Amino acid sequence: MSVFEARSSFLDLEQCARAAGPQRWEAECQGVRQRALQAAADVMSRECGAYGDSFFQCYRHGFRLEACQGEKATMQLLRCQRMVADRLVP
Amino acid sequence: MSVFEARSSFLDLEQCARAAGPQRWEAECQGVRQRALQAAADVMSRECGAYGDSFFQCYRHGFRLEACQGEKATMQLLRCQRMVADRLVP
Amino acid sequence: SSPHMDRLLGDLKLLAAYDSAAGWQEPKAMESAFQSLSWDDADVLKALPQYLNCRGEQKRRVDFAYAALCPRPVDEKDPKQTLMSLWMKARLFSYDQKHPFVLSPFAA
Amino acid sequence: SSPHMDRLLGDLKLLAAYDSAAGWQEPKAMESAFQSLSWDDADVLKALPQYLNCRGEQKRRVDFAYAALCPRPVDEKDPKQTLMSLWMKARLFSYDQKHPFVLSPFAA
Amino acid sequence: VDAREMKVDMYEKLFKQAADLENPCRMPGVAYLRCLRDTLTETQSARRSSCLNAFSSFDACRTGLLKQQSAAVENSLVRQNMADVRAKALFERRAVLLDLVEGK
Amino acid sequence: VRNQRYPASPVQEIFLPEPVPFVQFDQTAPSPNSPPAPLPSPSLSQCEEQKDRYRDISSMFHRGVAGAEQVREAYNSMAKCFRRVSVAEVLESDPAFRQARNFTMDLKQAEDDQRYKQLQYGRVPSILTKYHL
Amino acid sequence: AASTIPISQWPSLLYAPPSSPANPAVEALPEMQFDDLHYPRQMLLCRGAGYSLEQCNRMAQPDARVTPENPAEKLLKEEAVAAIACLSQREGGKDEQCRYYIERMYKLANKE
Amino acid sequence: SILGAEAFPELLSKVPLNPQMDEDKHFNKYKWGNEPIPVNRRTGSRMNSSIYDNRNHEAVRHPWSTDARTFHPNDNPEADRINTQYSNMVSDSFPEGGFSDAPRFSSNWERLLAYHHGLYSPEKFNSTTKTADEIRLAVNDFAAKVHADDPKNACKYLMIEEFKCLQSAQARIDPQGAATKCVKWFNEWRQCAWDQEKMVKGYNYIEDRRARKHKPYIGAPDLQYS
Repeated sequence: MSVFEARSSFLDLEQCARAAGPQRWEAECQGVRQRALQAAADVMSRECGAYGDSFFQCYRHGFRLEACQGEKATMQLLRCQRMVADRLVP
Repeated sequence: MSVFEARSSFLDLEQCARAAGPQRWEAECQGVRQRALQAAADVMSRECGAYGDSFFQCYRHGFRLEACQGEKATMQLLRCQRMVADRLVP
Repeated sequence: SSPHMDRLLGDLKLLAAYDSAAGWQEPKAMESAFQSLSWDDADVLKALPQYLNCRGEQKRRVDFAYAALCPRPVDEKDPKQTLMSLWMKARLFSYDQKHPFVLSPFAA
Repeated sequence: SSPHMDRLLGDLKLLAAYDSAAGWQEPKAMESAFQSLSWDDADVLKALPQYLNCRGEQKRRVDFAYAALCPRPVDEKDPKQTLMSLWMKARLFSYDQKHPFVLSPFAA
Repeated sequence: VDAREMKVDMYEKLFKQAADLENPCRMPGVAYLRCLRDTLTETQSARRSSCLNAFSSFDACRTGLLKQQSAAVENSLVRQNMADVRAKALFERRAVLLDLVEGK
Repeated sequence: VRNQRYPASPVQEIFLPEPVPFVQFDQTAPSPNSPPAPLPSPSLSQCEEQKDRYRDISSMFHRGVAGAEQVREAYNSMAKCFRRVSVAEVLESDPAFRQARNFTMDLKQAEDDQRYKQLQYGRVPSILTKYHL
Repeated sequence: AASTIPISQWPSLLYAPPSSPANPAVEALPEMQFDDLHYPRQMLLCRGAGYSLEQCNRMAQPDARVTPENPAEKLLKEEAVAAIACLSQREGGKDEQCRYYIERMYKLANKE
Repeated sequence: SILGAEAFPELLSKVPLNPQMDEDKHFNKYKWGNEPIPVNRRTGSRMNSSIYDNRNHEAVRHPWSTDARTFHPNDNPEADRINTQYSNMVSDSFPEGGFSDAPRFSSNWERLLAYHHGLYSPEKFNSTTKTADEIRLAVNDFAAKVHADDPKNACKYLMIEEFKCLQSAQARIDPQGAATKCVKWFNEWRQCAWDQEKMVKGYNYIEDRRARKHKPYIGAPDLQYS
């Protein structure tokens, strides 16, 4: 749920994957995978929830507001998600 | 592509065939076979391309030219191919 | 690299555009919106007949999410509206059956 | 000892003879040419229905080779011409599916 | 818009005088300028979407020509230098053979 | 900037007003009584100018003189071309669409059917079921 | 009867040739094409995109802009296959042994 | 092991590839026999043609030694020329195998100098005639390229026609002879260019009033022309 915990989750995932192998990883390492994805998802929602709520609001108001003009409402969210991923998975 | 390379290709082919055996050669020795055939084909095209182009030209002109009269246009090409094979494969 | 997210946001933008163009009486714009609505998605196409026959908790989850995003009841007579609703529901069904939804605020 | 090459060259010679006899108005010669055109080749006979149902890269290769050797479009109404075209194409298809063609000058 | 038309006409005249029908880049260039003629009464932002399909082929053919020129220069230089070195060696061989030659 | 629906509004609005449009189909043309013919099934033979053009424009954006709009357009055309073949595979393989592909029906049957009686929206349950009463 | 065609009339001779027992499709003679620049152009474009010779040779494909295929090969398929069977069995149709199939094909194609 | 067993069905079945082969091998499958193409039409050298040249009907002089026996066109052809295809017509004006005036250079610098001074192109000297199929392919490619260059051009087909005529007249090997045939279409293209420019840029002139004797006779009709 924290960035540290998610990083440790992904390290668990990668080391258990190197243990298992390229052939049986999806079979053997499902629980660690789900835990890692859930932690990364918590991190993503925490760090990108403002932009998601803003997109939701613009969608309710039909993108008629000032902050909805252009494409920033979408690009901000995508940039937050890309940054979070680049920070977590590699 | 050169005669030396094609000869070495055929020697690789023959020695790997003696290694494999008469039963599994076609299964085990496909890549070497293709390499050998491609090198022999390069040699054949290089040494017999003039005669093939001459036959092509005669065919375009319906064998109406002086050099197309008779069967030399074909026998020269077949002799070149036979000589190339006798020089390469044995 | 984010196809699910991208197509989701595009669908939402096109729904908003359809509603706006209907309010402003613009058949050209709203037909453009209908045509631009990601009908060429193999995943959603495959999940459509699965959604049409699902039942119980998964169906209730997808209905809850669709009523969140689009609570207005479409006219039973307008097939374009019906079809866009079906497409969005199939998309949500695909996302849920890949990674289920967690809709409660209480969670850990 | 070189049956494929021999029959190829024979077919080409017979095509040239057919064209010459057609230009010179010689039914006897051109019917002799048609009859002498290697119709008894089991490989080409087997590859005929394969060519008639092939599609894509192989078909484009064989079409390219046939347009190289014989770019003139035969009359859609003359079945002898149609059949000789089909036979030559089947021969080229057999040769290609045995050893594929490499038509580009750039190669290594 | 009139001056835009004039600029595109100048481009087309210049490029058609420069590149003949045997040139490979002629068709892409003419296509790109025809798209510009189609999209004169527009902004660059709207024009890019429409002219991209021709500009891609044009830029490709262009860079191909540039690479051809560079490779030609390099190969000609190499061939020239090899020939000159061979000629020099032949000259020295002639010199030693003239030192060895015998008679009157 | 507005283009008025009724430039002679105190005269034109009363007689001959504009109606509400109809977007399900043109309504000014005859109705087809046969479905569309099955188009030729696609493959990756046909993504030539999409793949190479997307590669071109991405290489140029990597230089920087291209832009991002261009990348989006090219990538989306290429992905459409791939989605053609993916959709063809889905339709031909997945059995639920085998009935849908060979769907045939006529306007007479459409007018003679009686399912329109059952098109009424249901009713939301009572809020006391939340407390189980 | 067959009079000489002067040199000024050869351009018309190429696209409206005289009658033969084996004529071509005069309506399709403007459609016969075979590009000698196909592969060079392809190579130039790919090298401008930035590939190496091996990548270009792997990506190379033969020209689709060639002479169209005879529609008889798709319309008279079974008749042609039967005729070829008859020829393979009867030695090329010597002394009128494939006349049945050939006449059926001719009628189907010509219609009086 | 015999060489080329399956490769001579023309020999096994007595099929002649041409009436010359028929006459030679005595197959006698050509009902109309064979009139042999004489040697002066089968081969020869380029010659001068115009009557306003002093060395007319004389072989072209080159820096290299060349046989001076000329190709003689068919000036008194027979009435019946049963084969009126391009294959048989081209033999009346050019040799199918090309001219016999080609060089074998002992060195590369002679070749360079001849080209530099305008006395050699392999296109011209080491080459055969073009076949009708080749001519048609070239013409159709040029027409496609021109249509892509501009569809809305009136000189399009005129340019295409001069290209067609050059190809048919074998301009690779007789450029001066072909230009003599094709400059008419070049002139027509030259006219069409101005005719198009004057329509694009509206160019006109003040026409004078009608002449008193515009009509030769009162009872004659004055057909109106734009």
